[PDB]
Amino acid sequence: GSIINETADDIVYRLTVIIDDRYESLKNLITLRADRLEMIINDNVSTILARDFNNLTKGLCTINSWHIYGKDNAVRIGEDSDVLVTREPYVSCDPDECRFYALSQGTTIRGKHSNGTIHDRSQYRALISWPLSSPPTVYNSRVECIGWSSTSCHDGKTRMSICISGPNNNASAVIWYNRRPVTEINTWARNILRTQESECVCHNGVCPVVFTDGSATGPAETRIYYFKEGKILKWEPLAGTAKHIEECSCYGERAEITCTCRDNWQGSNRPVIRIDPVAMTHTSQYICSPVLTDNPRPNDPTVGKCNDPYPGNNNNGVKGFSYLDGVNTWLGRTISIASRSGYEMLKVPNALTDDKSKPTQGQTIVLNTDWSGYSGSFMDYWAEGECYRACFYVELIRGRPKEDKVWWTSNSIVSMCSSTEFLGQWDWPDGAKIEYFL
Amino acid sequence: GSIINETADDIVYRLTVIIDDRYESLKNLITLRADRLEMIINDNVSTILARDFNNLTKGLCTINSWHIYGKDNAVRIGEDSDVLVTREPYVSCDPDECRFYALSQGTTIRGKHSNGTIHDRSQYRALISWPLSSPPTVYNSRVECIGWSSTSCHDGKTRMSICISGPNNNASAVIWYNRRPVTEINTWARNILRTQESECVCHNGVCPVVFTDGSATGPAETRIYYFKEGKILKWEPLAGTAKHIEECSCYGERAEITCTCRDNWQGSNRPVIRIDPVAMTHTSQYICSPVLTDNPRPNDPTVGKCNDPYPGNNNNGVKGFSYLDGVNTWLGRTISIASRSGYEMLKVPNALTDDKSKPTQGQTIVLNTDWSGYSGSFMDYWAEGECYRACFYVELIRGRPKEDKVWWTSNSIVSMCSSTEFLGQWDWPDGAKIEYFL
Amino acid sequence: GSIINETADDIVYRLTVIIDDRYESLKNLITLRADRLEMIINDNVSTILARDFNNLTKGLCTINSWHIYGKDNAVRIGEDSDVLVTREPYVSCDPDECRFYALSQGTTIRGKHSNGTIHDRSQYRALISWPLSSPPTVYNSRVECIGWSSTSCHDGKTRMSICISGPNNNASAVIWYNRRPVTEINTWARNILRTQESECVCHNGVCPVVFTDGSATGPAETRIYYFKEGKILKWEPLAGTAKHIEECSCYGERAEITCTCRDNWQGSNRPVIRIDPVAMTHTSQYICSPVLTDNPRPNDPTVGKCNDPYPGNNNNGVKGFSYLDGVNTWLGRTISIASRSGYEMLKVPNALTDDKSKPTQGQTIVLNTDWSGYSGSFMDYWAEGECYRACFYVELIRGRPKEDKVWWTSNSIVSMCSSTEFLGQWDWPDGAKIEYFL
Amino acid sequence: INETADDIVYRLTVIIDDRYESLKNLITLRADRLEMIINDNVSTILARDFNNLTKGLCTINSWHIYGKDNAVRIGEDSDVLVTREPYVSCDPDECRFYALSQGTTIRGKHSNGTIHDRSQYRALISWPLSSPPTVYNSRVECIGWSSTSCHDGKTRMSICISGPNNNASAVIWYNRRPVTEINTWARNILRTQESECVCHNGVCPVVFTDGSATGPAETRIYYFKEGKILKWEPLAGTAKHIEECSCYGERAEITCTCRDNWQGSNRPVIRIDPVAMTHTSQYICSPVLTDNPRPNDPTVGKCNDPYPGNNNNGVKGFSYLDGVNTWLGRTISIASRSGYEMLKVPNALTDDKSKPTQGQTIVLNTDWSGYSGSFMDYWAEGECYRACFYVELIRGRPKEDKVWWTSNSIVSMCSSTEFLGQWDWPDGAKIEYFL
Ligand SMILES: *[C@@H]1O[C@H](CO)[C@@H](O[C@@H]2O[C@H](CO)[C@@H](O[C@@H]3O[C@H](CO[C@H]4O[C@H](CO[C@H]5O[C@H](CO)[C@@H](O)[C@H](O)[C@@H]5O)[C@@H](O)[C@H](O[C@H]5O[C@H](CO)[C@@H](O)[C@H](O)[C@@H]5O)[C@@H]4O)[C@@H](O)[C@H](O[C@H]4O[C@H](CO)[C@@H](O)[C@H](O)[C@@H]4O[C@H]4O[C@H](CO)[C@@H](O)[C@H](O)[C@@H]4O[C@H]4O[C@H](CO)[C@@H](O)[C@H](O)[C@@H]4O)[C@@H]3O)[C@H](O)[C@H]2NC(C)=O)[C@H](O)[C@H]1NC(C)=O
Ligand SMILES: *[C@@H]1O[C@H](CO)[C@@H](O[C@@H]2O[C@H](CO)[C@@H](O[C@@H]3O[C@H](CO[C@H]4O[C@H](CO[C@H]5O[C@H](CO)[C@@H](O)[C@H](O)[C@@H]5O)[C@@H](O)[C@H](O[C@H]5O[C@H](CO)[C@@H](O)[C@H](O)[C@@H]5O)[C@@H]4O)[C@@H](O)[C@H](O[C@H]4O[C@H](CO)[C@@H](O)[C@H](O)[C@@H]4O[C@H]4O[C@H](CO)[C@@H](O)[C@H](O)[C@@H]4O[C@H]4O[C@H](CO)[C@@H](O)[C@H](O)[C@@H]4O)[C@@H]3O)[C@H](O)[C@H]2NC(C)=O)[C@H](O)[C@H]1NC(C)=O
Ligand SMILES: *[C@@H]1O[C@H](CO)[C@@H](O[C@@H]2O[C@H](CO)[C@@H](O)[C@H](O)[C@H]2NC(C)=O)[C@H](O)[C@H]1NC(C)=O
Ligand SMILES: *[C@@H]1O[C@H](CO)[C@@H](O)[C@H](O)[C@H]1NC(C)=O
Ligand SMILES: *[C@@H]1O[C@H](CO)[C@@H](O)[C@H](O)[C@H]1NC(C)=O
Ligand SMILES: *[C@@H]1O[C@H](CO)[C@@H](O)[C@H](O)[C@H]1NC(C)=O
Ligand SMILES: *[C@@H]1O[C@H](CO)[C@@H](O)[C@H](O)[C@H]1NC(C)=O
Repeated sequence: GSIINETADDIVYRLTVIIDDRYESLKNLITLRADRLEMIINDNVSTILARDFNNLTKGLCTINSWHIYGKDNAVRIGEDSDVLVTREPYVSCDPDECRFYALSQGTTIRGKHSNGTIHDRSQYRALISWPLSSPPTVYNSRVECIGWSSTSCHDGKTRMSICISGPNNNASAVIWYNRRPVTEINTWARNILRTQESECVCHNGVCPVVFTDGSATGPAETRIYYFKEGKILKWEPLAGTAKHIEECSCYGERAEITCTCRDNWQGSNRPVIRIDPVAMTHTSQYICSPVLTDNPRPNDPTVGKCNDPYPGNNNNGVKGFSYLDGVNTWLGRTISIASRSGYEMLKVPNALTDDKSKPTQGQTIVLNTDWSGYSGSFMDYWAEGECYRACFYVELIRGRPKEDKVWWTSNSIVSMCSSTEFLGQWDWPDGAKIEYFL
Repeated sequence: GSIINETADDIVYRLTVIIDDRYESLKNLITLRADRLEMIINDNVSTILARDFNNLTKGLCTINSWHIYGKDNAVRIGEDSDVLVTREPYVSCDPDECRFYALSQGTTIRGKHSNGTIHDRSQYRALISWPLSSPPTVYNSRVECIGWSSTSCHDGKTRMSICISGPNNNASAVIWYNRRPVTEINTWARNILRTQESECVCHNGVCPVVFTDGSATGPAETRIYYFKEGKILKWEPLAGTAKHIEECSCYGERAEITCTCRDNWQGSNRPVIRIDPVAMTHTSQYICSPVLTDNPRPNDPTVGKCNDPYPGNNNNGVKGFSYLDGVNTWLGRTISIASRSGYEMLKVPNALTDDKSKPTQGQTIVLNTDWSGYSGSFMDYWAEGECYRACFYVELIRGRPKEDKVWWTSNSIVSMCSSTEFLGQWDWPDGAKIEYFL
Repeated sequence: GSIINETADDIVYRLTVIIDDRYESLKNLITLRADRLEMIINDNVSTILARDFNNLTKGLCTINSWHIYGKDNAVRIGEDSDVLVTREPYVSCDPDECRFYALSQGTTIRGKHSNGTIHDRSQYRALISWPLSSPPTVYNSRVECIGWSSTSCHDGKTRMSICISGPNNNASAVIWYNRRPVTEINTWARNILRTQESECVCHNGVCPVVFTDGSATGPAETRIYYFKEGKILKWEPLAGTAKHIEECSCYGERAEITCTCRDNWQGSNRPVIRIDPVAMTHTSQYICSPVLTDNPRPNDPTVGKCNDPYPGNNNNGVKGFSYLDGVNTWLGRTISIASRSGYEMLKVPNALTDDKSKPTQGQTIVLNTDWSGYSGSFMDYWAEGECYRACFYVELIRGRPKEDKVWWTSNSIVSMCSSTEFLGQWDWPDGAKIEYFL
Repeated sequence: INETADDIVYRLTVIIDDRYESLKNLITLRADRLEMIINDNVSTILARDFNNLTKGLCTINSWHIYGKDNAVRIGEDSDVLVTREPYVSCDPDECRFYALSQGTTIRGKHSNGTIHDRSQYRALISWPLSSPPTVYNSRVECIGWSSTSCHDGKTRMSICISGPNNNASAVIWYNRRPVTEINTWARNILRTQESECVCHNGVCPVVFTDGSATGPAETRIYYFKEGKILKWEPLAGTAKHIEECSCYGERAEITCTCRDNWQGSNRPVIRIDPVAMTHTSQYICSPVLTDNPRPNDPTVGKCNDPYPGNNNNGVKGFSYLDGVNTWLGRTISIASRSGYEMLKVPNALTDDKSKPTQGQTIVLNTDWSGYSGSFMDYWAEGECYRACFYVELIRGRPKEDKVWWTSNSIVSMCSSTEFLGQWDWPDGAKIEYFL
């Protein structure tokens, strides 16, 4: 109703939206910068801290040949050195180190007490680990726990070891997490509770393990306890078509835990355990491949068996392993179908599934003239790269019953990892002259 | 008045309004993020530092059996390895590590100096500790202190070690804390200053310790010292009904320390110093039970003495322990009454307070055809869970006096912890074969 | 518009401008301090670890005298103690620590399996590091990797080890990065694949290694592989006017790596490999100087040869080294022109480039009446200062073939670094008396 | 309006300035705050400073046991190294025994003839308190037959003189890396402390001699820091001859107790201000003579010249020289290296007629002693530095000649504020057992 009063409503409104935008610009920008810093700190502060469980994300690498990881020469050195009488060993890793493991027998090899160390079980045996390619010396070995029946594995945070000790009929296991005990299972069938004698594998903190309690030469009760933080999460009686289970050797990839055991009853074809470390579920069967990997065994047939035991040889065998990855599939055996000597790695594609598969390639590890034993799986789960480098060890057993002109029984170790190249093979024996030992 | 000069006034007023208004909304905001950024920065920096004093917040776990914990097989290994001569062993945990302790006699077992290692006090002895279930060796054994009587514990922040050294009549204690010497305490009765010979116990930095200076059998001058940071907060003469005290085996539940000690003056019924480390006070009595846990000892009566001494066998004893916790009460003793051999643990509800209390459970540890020795209390005040798993070591004695064919005395160690399960029992001998040393 | 329009209009304007100048002045500030922080934050965060690839950014320190650094006296301790039988040693530094390295023979000097350690290659040899100046004991010596020829270097981030193993006709290199295998490489001329047997040298992540495969008595196939993070970036075949290459000893001045090798065919002067590690290329020749530094060799002439072997001595030589840095050029060689005997250093201004060059200074390390052997070079790449300190080692072989008294071959180690002052000189014999070994 | 408009633009400007100003200031004064804060809190994540001797001695009313190896005893059946000239140095986290290695075990045939001092096969080693010097525990710092080693609170300085009599050098190490190297200045067994040195705000004085064991010689005080020669002095004061100093710090002063090898049988004494980097010398005045061999104690001793008796001989020893809190150490015998003892001698350094007012037997006169030297754990908790020392127990030769070697073991004590009862601390080797 007059300019003198509408220009005043004009000078105000025209200066508001200025203020109102500038403020909005300052307002929102102070927000974004302060939201920037709050996230910076948080991350940089998270990063000052650490660790998580490991997940079986990657798959195996292509196996074209095997290369040498480690060797302890144990027996050689401790003809003149305080080196522990062990047997039944295996390799395992932690985020930032891999170490040997074995069941110490309580004496040094020269020690007199090393007499009669061929007995598997007593109050003097103990899961110890020690630095890769060092011996089980008196001064360098770390006792992980007491007894004569072990497994161990890291879950990505810390490690879990399980020792079984006791008389034949009254045995327990203790599950150490983070180096303290947590759980003790008691024998259920009271006839030599036993387990893996090689590393276990964990997906997101779940580490299953395979026990057997019962006849070594008949039906037994095997169980697939799933472990997290040493506590028991669940157990399943064994199911599937494996008819006996002993001394499994295990690996994992693409969130599946495949274990490759010994049939000590009628088997000469190895049983196999498939495990889902999430559902906490398992199936089982035997390697199909006609190519018999136990020990002793009949001679390779043309065609084998998937869901029954390969007959011929009963009440015996050796701990062995495989990597069953389709065609990238390699199996491991003694060379002999009689005794514990020689070792090879056979590419036998589709071994798990194909009851007529045969070898396309190989590599000798030990000649069929030098002595050997047990052998199992592991991988550097914390290695770099995009694939899991398949690796195995083999136990080279000197002493009774084979070279019985010494009174002891101990061993040494050889371990190897996959190569994607095709490498010249050597052979790898214990290296010790038994006669030096008299 | 005008409506120009007065309109000016107006346009400035109205604009002034929102300018302040936008000033303060922007004001208030920096303030807010500033304060919000300052809150994260020190919440974050806090997490990066600090570590606190252990408080005995927990009661004890149900004891239903005992699982093997540690073993060293020392005498077995030391038959052919640089293992130290020792005796008076025990265990004590840190926040990050359980270890074995002993009095070293500054010689290896196969060492000529092993000769006359039966003696108890010498210029050459010392408190060593080592990785659990290793043997005490020259190369891995850490000396905490020089002396011939010892205790150690961890305040939850650092560790205290007490050693005593000297001629019977001139002994003095040195108190180490953080690995450095702190307090010294001279003999008061001029006759062998002594202490627990097994690990002490802490609550809020207060670590009590039972001390003794006088006759092996008289009256003696036992005192309770209340330490913290290796410094003396207080000490008090011994009160209560205890005729005599030595070598207490302590342990901590819900803000209270119970030490079962050794009675030489008459003891086959042990005394029990009970301490409160907040009030800083104690109270001694006896175990009422007719299950006499001292050696040598009379056979067992049907009813025993509740707070006096029943002679029986007289003037000699043995170090030793129990766990006193109503129905969940456990005490151990050598099988034998003659001598330091065999060891059992026995479940005796309310044994301290009931003079007719009888055994309701057992677990042989060492049979009565192998040797044993001193025996003791410790716990991992650091594990996780709702309660403390009771643990004890048993000392396993070889050489003099009971095996005189040899010129020396050493020992191994064994230790069990409790279990919530009824685990089957094994025995646990040292292993050693004397004839191998001859 | 009108008269009042153009007045209000000029109140909006003058007040917009002002507000804007203030908005910009405020925006600009809030921005800056936001930026100030993050930057400060990131930096001050980053300081809470870090680790960059090493860069050869310094020349050599002026060498006026050599001074002592390490010695293990290994053999002397070994007389009575579990030391390992070894040879082919070296020294190499991590950013925080420098270790002696060598190849175990899988046995102790006092062990019976020292019988026959004259042999260069078996299934029982391992690369090893251990504490600088202490001895290669079973207990302190950590296997880097498994092989019978090797090398090792650290990029300032982590460390690369390379072990070659297998039969003569089928050997295989494993490359280790940060303590796990990265890559293998099969033999190419199938004649004892072999490499440096002293440390390698990184520049900004590229660590070149020189390998040989083929004749040792005639003309061979030699390659310079270039590793980063244990992965192969490239491999150049040998080039320029060197004719045979063995046992190269390298160092790094300003972004060059100069490696002095050994002509084991017709060579009695030493080949040289100047590598450009950025362009990942090389070039090669012999040292021009008449001061021949092979072994065995001819007496020295007035004039040597820049570009062919010096003839006169055939199918043999020694590992050794030089530092060629202009007038700051020093050489090492045995004093015996016939045998692995004694060791001296001679300053020879421009040894490499002027075939008339003689000594203008010297120093003795091992008198001629003391055995020596393989020499090699290293520098602690991570010392504070303006230049690198040239260091070297002299393996000192004992036993066969030169002392058949014993059945065995081993070594001890001495090692000097350079000094800008002219210091007195001492002799650094092995130390051992073989008599004792008899 | 053509002036009234000005006034409106003008007035709201001032108000916006008043507002902009306020904002700019609070922002500034709030960002700073956070720049400080973080930077401060960030330094709390990092670490160590140079040690200053800011404290005084504790009151010695007796000495308590600290550590003991049992080296000869254990190393009867154990791969223990032959040593001698031991000592003890603390780092801010551990106290380690140090000695001179001889490059063989004690049952190695190689011990034959290890009596000798200087040989290519010697290094300064070190190992963990009360443990013995073993093959697999003994880490090495440098190489040579003469040494001193001390931490400035940031890190360690080991030192080793190697070489022939007439051409020796000292290589000084800083943080485990050779930094400097010095050469003989009178080419005659260049040598130093044989015990631990002592730092103050990272200057670390070391005492050296090069010259005659048997006459006027060239003794020098080098002033170190991070392994560098800031300065060096020649001897001053009234000490006619210095060897084998045993040094200790308190209240920003380093005090050393050395050995006159030439004519003295009272111990000479270097006092060093580490800051002004300047010193003097004299002798302990006390007629409680302290060296060995030594003449029988007189009534009065000498302050500023050697006490006559026994030329051309000595043993390395130490003392705490702190007014009425002075305590002298010495062998019991005047003749050999046997028994060892502590005596309280109010004002030994200044009072030329001071005699005991108390004392403690460390080692019986029927047992071997040897070298002894001052150390102190400058990184203890408290308001005072606990006076500590070690004694070398020499077994073997020359006094025990039915073996062929010369090893030692260690004993070490620290001061107490209590009057603690006493014991004796022998090596414990039974010589017979070797034969
Ligand atoms: C696999 O391993 C498992 C797990 O361990 C094995 O099972 C274990 O077997 C052992 C060995 O027997 C058991 O330890 C024994 O414990 C018993 C206590 O249990 C009994 O008593 C309880 C109730 O007592 C009351 O009974 C009634 C009313 O209830 C009444 O009449 C009376 O008032 C009394 O108070 C019962 O709860 C218990 O029954 C349960 O447990 C049974 C298993 O034992 C089971 O079978 C039942 O079905 C039921 O579930 C049972 O009846 C102790 O008797 C015994 O301890 C004594 O004996 C040992 C060995 O001889 C000796 O070393 C001990 O010192 C002790 O005896 C001394 O003290 C007494 C008091 O002073 C005295 O009376 C004795 O004469 C003796 O004195 C002598 O010795 C000492 C020193 O040596 C000397 O001072 C004296 O002067 C004199 O010389 C055992 O400790 C475990 O409990 C048991 N574990 C479990 C969970 O079952 C299993 O067998 C294994 N399988 C294989 C294949 O091996
Ligand atoms: C305390 O310790 C200190 C520090 O170590 C001791 O001092 C050190 O002691 C040693 C011994 O002297 C010295 O090393 C020797 O140095 C000589 C070279 O130095 C001399 O020559 C320099 C160059 O002069 C010549 O060339 C130019 C012309 O181009 C010109 O200068 C002149 O015309 C002349 O022609 C001189 O600058 C230098 O003089 C300076 O130094 C003197 C001190 O060194 C000083 O007195 C002077 O005043 C001046 O300041 C000096 O004269 C090295 O060449 C010599 O090495 C040769 O000799 C031995 C054999 O015993 C052997 O180790 C070497 O292999 C070498 O001999 C062979 O090489 C030649 C080339 O092929 C050949 O010609 C020889 O015939 C011989 O070849 C034969 O023998 C070898 C051996 O195996 C065999 O393989 C062949 O096949 C063939 O059979 C020494 O390395 C240090 O330099 C010196 N250090 C310092 C800093 O002083 C001190 O003594 C100690 N104190 C005591 C008393 O203990
Ligand atoms: C040494 O020099 C090279 C470049 O000549 C550096 O390589 C760089 O690595 C850092 C990693 O963050 C980055 O700046 C670049 O990715 C690389 N090259 C550049 C500068 O473009 C190497 O890191 C240098 N190292 C040191 C410690 O000086
Ligand atoms: C801090 O975090 C930011 C964003 O998450 C990132 O750019 C940077 O890597 C971190 N700075 C470090 C690790 O210093
Ligand atoms: C840092 O602080 C914020 C707020 O105080 C908190 O929510 C966050 O969890 C902290 N970061 C870590 C990694 O603990
Ligand atoms: C943080 O980085 C800033 C960037 O200028 C610098 O002043 C300082 O060195 C660092 N402060 C701390 C205490 O780390
Ligand atoms: C860093 O945070 C601490 C801990 O609350 C505080 O006391 C201190 O004042 C902060 N820094 C500064 C110098 O303000």
